[PDB]
Amino acid sequence: SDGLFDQFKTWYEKRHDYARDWKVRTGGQVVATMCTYTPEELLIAAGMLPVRVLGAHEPQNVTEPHIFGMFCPFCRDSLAQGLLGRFDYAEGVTLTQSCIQYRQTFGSWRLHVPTVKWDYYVPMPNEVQSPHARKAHYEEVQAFRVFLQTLTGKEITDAMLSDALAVCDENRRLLRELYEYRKAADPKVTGVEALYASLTAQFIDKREHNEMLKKTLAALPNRKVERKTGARFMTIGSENDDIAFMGMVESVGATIVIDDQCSGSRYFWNASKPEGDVIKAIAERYCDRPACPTKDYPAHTRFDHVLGMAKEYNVEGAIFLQQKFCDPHEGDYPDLKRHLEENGIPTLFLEFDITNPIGPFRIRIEAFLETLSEE
Amino acid sequence: ANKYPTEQLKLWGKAKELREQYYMNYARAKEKGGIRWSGSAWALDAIPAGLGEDVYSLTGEPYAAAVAHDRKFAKECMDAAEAYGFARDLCSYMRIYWGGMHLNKYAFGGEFPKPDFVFQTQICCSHSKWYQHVAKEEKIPEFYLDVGVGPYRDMTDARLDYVANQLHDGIAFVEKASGRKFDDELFIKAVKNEMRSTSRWADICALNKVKPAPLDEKTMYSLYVLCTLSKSSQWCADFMDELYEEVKDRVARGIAAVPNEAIRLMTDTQPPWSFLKIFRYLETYGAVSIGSLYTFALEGIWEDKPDGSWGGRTLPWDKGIEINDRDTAVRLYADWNLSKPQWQHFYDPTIKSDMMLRIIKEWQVDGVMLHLNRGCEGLSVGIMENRLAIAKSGTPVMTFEGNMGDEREFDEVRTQARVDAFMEQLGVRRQAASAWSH
Ligand SMILES: CC(C)(COP(=O)(O)OP(=O)(O)OC[C@H]1O[C@@H](n2cnc3c(N)ncnc32)[C@H](O)[C@@H]1OP(=O)(O)O)[C@@H](O)C(=O)NCCC(=O)NCCSC(=O)c1ccccc1
Ligand code: SF4
Repeated sequence: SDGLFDQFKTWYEKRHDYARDWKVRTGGQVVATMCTYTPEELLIAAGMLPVRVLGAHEPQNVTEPHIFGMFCPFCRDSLAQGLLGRFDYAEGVTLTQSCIQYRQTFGSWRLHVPTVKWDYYVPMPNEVQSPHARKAHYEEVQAFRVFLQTLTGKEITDAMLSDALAVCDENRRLLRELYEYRKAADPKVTGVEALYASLTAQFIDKREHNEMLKKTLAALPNRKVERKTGARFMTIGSENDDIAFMGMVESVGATIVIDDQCSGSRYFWNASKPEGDVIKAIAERYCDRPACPTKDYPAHTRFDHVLGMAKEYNVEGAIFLQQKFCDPHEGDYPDLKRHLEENGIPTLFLEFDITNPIGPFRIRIEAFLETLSEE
Repeated sequence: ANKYPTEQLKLWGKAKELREQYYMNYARAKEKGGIRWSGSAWALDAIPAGLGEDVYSLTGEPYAAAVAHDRKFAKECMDAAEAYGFARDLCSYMRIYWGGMHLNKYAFGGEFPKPDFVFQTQICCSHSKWYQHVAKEEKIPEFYLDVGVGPYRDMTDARLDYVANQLHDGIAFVEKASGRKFDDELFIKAVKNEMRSTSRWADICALNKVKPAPLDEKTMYSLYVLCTLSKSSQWCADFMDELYEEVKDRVARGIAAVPNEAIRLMTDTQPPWSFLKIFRYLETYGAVSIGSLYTFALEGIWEDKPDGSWGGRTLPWDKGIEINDRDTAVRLYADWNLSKPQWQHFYDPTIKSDMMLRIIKEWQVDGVMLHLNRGCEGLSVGIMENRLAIAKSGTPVMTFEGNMGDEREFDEVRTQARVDAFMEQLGVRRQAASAWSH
């Protein structure tokens, strides 16, 4: 309608065009990134454009020789994008350790995408709850910095790292400000619009993306809302990047007012702490971030984070979107469901392949909406 | 069929009895005020051993495999876990273990015994989730060692620091949870015994390189399992030495596990129980499985020997390295475990591919049968890149799908037909090669 979020929608639809033109404009390298734990500040400080690999949500038959079909649709969809040449402009590829299934995407990509010139695996600690994890991750981040300085031949100074962290933290703060509008009774930002913003943050130059977020927030105070809010939903899952599916959800008489997913809140939630040692500031920002299920032990801190978000954004119903075969989220799901339901939030469970016909999902969401309207 | 002498393993009965005693000791732990704990076969079990000689583990994956042998009980356990609400495509050992806990039934009789604490290693994602649910249902303390520091070959001081410092937290944890004072002498003894048993298991496996193979992998499943029960115990280390003497005597005497041996096979991950009968059928072709990276290195610890071959890792006291104090023992113990071959593919599948190609060479393997194991994400990640690397090398290789713990996902009929087709393929290849070289 008013088209306020059209720049984010263009960036998402035309992400590869954007990357190629960025290389023309800057002379810089592009790095395909995997998992939201990638320490992007280092890549930015090294003069590089980080672009998060995402799937295309279309039929594909190139990954069967590389990844066995017992593994999730996302790790296979992502790998196909590399094999099909759609990230051929990316010189680098990098993964920061998390879910073990995702590590296959990285391993097959670096071995079989012939445009890869360098790769790096960051073994970020999984046990962020350990008193030793932040020292261990400090040294991983410093070692990646040394790798990147050696690779480019250019010293990556503390000043360059601080300026990059400042851009990333500004992006995180602006995304949090954008999210704040979703708490209102009639949100000036829909779930789809929020997702266009939060997803493109992961493959657009953060300086350019911040400028667009600032323009967007400058408009929001005076933005007219025409649509009815309907039921207040939360979406929960691992990546959850099928924006078309989210648009179906919001067309049934609902608004997604908050999420727990790596296309959204779990990517950006916290900015780093003020801190004079920039490597510590960066490494700890990631250790302190709301945890992937894989990194959430011995305590399930995720359960309090998800319920807290649900309460803070006045959620009426929570929708679990699950990738087939997704072990980390499958391991949390039964008790996280219970935690929400015991605290007054009914839930719906939906399970996804690489592609699925949307009609059966719409019928289920419409039925869920009915449950909300009773009691 | 008359090519080689054969003989049944004489220590068979003792291997069986040691395993039975392990499970019975866990169930009877409290009769004399012992300690019980649970965790993976990959848990660093010398740390709980510092709390006394009456500290009994139940390792989760071998226990679940023992339930899986009882198809009916395993189905009941998985049905209970599904009723709770867990997805059926989660790790089949984890689902079996959960269901047996909810049913409150031990596979060896009696209630499911309550552990005093969880002590776990985390490298597979399901390693945390498995015992998070257990510790919550049992209301017990829980500790997790994060060993995700990347390939052993890339190890740094800081990476080893992270694991060693966590182990010191683990010592404090087990003291708190048990109420006992940790004893450096018992701990160091347990570290040394774990180094002995895991290196000696590797030495035993390395005897299988000769023709005829003295062991078959079906027989080895009753032998490699001891280190998955309590690799840090004296009984396990002493049995591995005894076992090595017997296998050395088999090699000296030209004893074959399979008397008509003509074809040597290598497998990969843990198979379903129903496959064992296929090994027996394979023997009518003269095919013997000599092993797998799984049997050799789920617990076996290896090094490069002076001739470039793969053998048991040298014990530090045979290298002039003393172990006389807790801090030295902790760091050496972390380093020993980080070298485990079966942890490397969690980071880089090509490390496992190279390991499989080296086993094919050194154990003189004619053909490879890969289990695409839908029941275990942790040991299946990278499996198709491993198949590709073996395919390129020119060694015959086939796959079959299964699930080690849930036979709903294993097709006995189709798998046996695929394995028979493979035997035909190996024959055809032999005829062609002979025709080319006359
Ligand atoms: C006890 C079982 C369970 C059964 O085994 P079986 O032996 O097959 O069955 P039986 O007990 O009934 O014995 C009868 C058989 O004995 C044979 N025989 C007779 N005389 C001799 C002789 N003198 N010598 C040799 N053999 C002799 C006789 O031929 C007969 O067999 P046949 O009918 O002819 O074919 C044993 O295989 C075992 O412990 N497996 C290990 C499973 C486990 O717990 N694994 C660890 C999971 S950890 C993991 O996965 C993981 C960990 C961490 C991370 C990730 C993953
Ligand atoms: S998936 Fe395999 S490696 Fe992971 S807990 Fe289960 S048995 Fe262990």
